[PDB]
Amino acid sequence: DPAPRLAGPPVFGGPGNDAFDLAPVRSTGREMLRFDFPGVSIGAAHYEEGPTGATVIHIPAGARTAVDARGGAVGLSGGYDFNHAICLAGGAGYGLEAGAGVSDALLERLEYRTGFAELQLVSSAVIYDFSARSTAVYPDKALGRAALEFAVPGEFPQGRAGAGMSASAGKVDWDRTEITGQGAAFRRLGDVRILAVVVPNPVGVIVDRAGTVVRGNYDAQTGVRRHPVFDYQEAFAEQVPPVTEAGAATISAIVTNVRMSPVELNQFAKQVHSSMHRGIQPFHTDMDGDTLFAVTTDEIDLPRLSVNATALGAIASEVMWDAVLEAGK
Amino acid sequence: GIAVDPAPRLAGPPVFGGPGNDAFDLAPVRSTGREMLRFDFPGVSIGAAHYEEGPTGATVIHIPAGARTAVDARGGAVGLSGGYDFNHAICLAGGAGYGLEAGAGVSDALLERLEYRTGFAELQLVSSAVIYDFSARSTAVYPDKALGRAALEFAVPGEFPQGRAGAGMSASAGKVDWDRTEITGQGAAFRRLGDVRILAVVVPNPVGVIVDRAGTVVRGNYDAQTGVRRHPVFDYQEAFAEQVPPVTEAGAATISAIVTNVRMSPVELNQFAKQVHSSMHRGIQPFHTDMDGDTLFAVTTDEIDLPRLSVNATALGAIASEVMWDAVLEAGK
Ligand code: NA
Ligand code: NA
Ligand code: NA
Repeated sequence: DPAPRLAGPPVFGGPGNDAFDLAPVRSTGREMLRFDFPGVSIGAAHYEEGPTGATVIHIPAGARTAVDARGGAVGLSGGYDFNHAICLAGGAGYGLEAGAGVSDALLERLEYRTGFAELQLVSSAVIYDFSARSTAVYPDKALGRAALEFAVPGEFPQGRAGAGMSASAGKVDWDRTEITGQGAAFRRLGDVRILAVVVPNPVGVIVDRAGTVVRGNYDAQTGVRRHPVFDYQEAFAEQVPPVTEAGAATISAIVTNVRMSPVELNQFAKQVHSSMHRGIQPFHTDMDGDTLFAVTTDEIDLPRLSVNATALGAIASEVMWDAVLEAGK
Repeated sequence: GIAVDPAPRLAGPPVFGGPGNDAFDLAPVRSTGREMLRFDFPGVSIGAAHYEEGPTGATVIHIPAGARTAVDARGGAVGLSGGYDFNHAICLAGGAGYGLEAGAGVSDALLERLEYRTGFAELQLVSSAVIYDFSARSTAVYPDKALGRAALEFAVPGEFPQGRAGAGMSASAGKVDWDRTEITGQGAAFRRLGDVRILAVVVPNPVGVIVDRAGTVVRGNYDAQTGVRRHPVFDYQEAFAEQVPPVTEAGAATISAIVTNVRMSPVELNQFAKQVHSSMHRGIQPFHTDMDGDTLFAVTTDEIDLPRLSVNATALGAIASEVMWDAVLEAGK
């Protein structure tokens, strides 16, 4: 095990946002991760009517960011090299609207100042979560605003919370797809802080450090999860078309306090994002919209090629794997 | 054959401390601009809406079939949402990053039109790009969901409102010194050659100036003390010669689309996009600077085949480059 969480087949023709007086709910998930990271707040809100949600990482001072987008199905807004917030949401491309709610709320907080240096920058990424439920409800401006309003320092709701409400893994065949969640992990090493946040909605499965498939591609007929490569290789061996459902992505953030140059931060982002092919397999496929944000608060100076980015990247890769395993738990 | 008005239209300094959207009962206005371009391209509609209280607006290109797209983004200040390789609409808007919300209004309206079908193949894909237009007016009003929805609702086949209309309402050029910045507009141009159709749409909000085919600066960097415009390079070279810091204001971009009916592979379409986008350094100078958020969408409706390197993309790119220069001059007229 763990116990199966099959998504089950969606019921088509379900209601959308116009059918409801949508009430934002503060997401608490299955448990709260507590950590110490001054200047970073996290909020998560959902609509039970979906169920679908949004998770917002708010860094009020603004933070330098690198964006690494992979796959054929990325859903991204802004992708800025400097952000006051990162907004992760369900609802496919429709859920990018949640980031507009964050942006608008930040503008209002700044008393509608619009000097170029005062622009409030929100980058948003989405997962397609419509197959995992029987409604067309999407995260909207009101839900992004709610997630920001619910944001507090040093807390993250694990599991079915915010953007993770209806995330799912293992999409060779929808009959074997399982609900994941969102996950976070945190490490402090001296003054160095690393926070990983992930919403895995992959076509692939979640894999632990022993190589065990722990979430996704669960066959009710056998009681066992299978690495998708075994399904693909048997399709090719039998000379029949392989199958896989569209509507997949993993959207993620690494937040650190270590000062990194733009080149270091971008190389760091690419290394950490590639590392996730250990815990999610396959990963970075044409079916996926994989988007990682690497964010630094530029607080700590560590003592032409960067050993510091490489070493920090290796550690952050482990924090991110732990976050993926929390999402699949 | 575009007769650009020599008369200055300096933006002037803003009055700031201006209020935001909810301070107003905002009614979308259908933008008519100074003149309507009429063109024959079935399957392509354009809508333009503005708020007088900005003034600011959005321009939406609606292609209900969906169309293969290449995005070419240059500079350090791009404001882009979606950037999809297949789009049902392109939304160009003011309001800097806040104006990307207009595209959410278009997306939501299209989802409602599809009766909330959400199959992956049924997703309604809208790519949005923005200009910073807050220095050209006082209010913090931005294109919002309602304005994007209005622009989509106002979309008319085969028409485009030239000038101060939609996203072009508060576009401006020539930002070495804001005292010399002039209002531009939005512009479009269209050519048919045999069965080939090319539509260019542009919203030039550049740090640079608009330049005609004779090399004359026709919009931006107008010095009211001398009654003439000149190329920004004169300002930059004088700064370096005097050993003082150069100056240039932030908040600049040119956002554009080239729509054609010629079938092109993804590789051809991306190469075509890069060629046409680079070509715009002829009509906008400087261009593709770190101060700019330049974003071009190259869209094909994949209707006609022309009879490893693409002569067709190169030839079509050369002609589209001229259509785009005409569109830039319509914006500056
Ligand atoms: Na200001
Ligand atoms: Na459907
Ligand atoms: Na077509």
